[PDB]
Amino acid sequence: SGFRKMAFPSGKVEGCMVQVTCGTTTLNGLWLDDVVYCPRHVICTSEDMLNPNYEDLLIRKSNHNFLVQAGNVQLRVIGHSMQNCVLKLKVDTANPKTPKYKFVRIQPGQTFSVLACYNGSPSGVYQCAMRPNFTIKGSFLGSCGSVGFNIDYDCVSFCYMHHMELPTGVHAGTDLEGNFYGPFVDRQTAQAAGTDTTITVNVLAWLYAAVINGDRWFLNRFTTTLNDFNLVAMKYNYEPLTQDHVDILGPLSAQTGIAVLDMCASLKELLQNGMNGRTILGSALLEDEFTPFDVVRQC
Amino acid sequence: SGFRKMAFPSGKVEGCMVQVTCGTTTLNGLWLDDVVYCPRHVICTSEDMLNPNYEDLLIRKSNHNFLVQAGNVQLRVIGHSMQNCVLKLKVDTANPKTPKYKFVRIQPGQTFSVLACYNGSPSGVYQCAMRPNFTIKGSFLGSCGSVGFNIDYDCVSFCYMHHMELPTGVHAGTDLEGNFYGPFVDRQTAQAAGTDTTITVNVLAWLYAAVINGDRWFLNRFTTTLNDFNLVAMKYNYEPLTQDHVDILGPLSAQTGIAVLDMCASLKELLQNGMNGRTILGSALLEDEFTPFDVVRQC
Repeated sequence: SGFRKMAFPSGKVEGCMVQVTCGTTTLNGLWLDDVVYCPRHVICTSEDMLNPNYEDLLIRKSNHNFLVQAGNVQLRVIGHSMQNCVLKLKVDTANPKTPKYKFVRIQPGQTFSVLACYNGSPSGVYQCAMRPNFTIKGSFLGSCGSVGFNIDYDCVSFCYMHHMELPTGVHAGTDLEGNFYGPFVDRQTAQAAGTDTTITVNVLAWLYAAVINGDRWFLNRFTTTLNDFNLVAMKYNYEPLTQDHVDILGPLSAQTGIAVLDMCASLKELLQNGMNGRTILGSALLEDEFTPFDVVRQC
Repeated sequence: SGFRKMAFPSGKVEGCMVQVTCGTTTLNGLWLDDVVYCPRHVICTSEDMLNPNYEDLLIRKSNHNFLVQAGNVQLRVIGHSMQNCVLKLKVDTANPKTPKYKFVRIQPGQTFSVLACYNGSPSGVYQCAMRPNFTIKGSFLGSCGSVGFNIDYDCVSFCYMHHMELPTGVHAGTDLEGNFYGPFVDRQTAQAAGTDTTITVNVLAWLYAAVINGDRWFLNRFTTTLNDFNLVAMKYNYEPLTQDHVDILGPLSAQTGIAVLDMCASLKELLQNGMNGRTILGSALLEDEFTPFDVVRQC
């Protein structure tokens, strides 16, 4: 048994990381087939980032201003294109190591693995969640262009590319078509994230993992209703729970013998009373970075 | 910025995972050069595990009783050997994907990444620490033979192979020469782990990471002495801090402008007063699964 925050194996993604320099700026790129993908602000200096006109800045660049390096080997660029906030460098060479892949736009509250990279080389892997306010609480040191992914069977679902640190120290980025998650733009300006609310369906699934693993102290004699739970939920900045969410927890309810609303009531009491210095699954707070699918696949 | 629990990239290890069946028992093996390494209790049934005579059980096996499968391809075994608690299956084929590697016996309190595997295929990666009592708090579902590793440059330092779950639900295993960490044996019996004490040098380094990342509330007006800290440490089941440990934190002291003993006193006050419902680096407890080297390499 046991329950750890688990990343996907990263080998299929390592073989796709390249380095992209343009001017004095260098960052990570994703080489899939004959296209390298990277943050378009690779064409910006620091002062550029204050207020960039990407079209105007990009017009001043030709194919040969982009230096794409894959390991010690070097790629030739026969075309560049801006798609939203990503630059797409068309190269002459298919990446031999291209895995099966899809581009996916995930939903707030879903999880994925990040291969943090520096100058095109892999440095680390960790598992994180897209917050409800479309930020990531990450470790991004240089790391721009690192990508997030899920892995279904033999196929890599790329869902995130890192672009920036907000003045508030959390991180924002795009899907692999270049559209930011949330209301953020690739400009060094004050931008607000909305209120960082807790992913209720994830906490519940994690409480199930707890039960599956023998941590049962938090289970209480009460029950509750969806409405009355949400009334408590919104008072604690918890995402509202819907009936789709209840449906998603179904397998976990079947395994443990505990109905979703009973668990809901145990969570209510937890929120209203605290944890009394007691831990759950070795944690002193409620964890919301496991989806129901994560718990199932792990357990 | 930001601070996440980071695993090493696992691609170099994925290409080494194979499946080893002998009788009805199947588990993970590590294929390096022309040797497959795996837990010797792959030769045991469940009832065998109650009290196995490994020599006697192994004598009843020839090379052809071992079914080593690497992906969909199949290896031929031209020799088997018991080295302590690991079986070493000599095969006819060098693993083409063999990275540069070393076998290392790590020390209590050091950290490494685990590629949890099932039937020879990679399922996940996470970062963990060898506890002071030589157990691992892991997620081992089937996972026997999964290995732990660090990665220095281009070279994989293999340091751990999983063998068993203790009745207490924590995990024990061996180095890659077959010697268990701790006093555990590969037998399904009651075995005790000693008291699980906290890795003091790791907590301190994590408090430095906190400071580096702007979490500073816990810094106090006090200071203390090594002896008087250890007096507090041993009362809270914290590993004694030595002068080697103080020396290891040196770079972190240089970066932050905070001397080790001042941080020691902030940690004292934390231990004696609690956290007052306040978090550090997004955690409500003191984390001891980052070494000083981890903090440095990340930060």
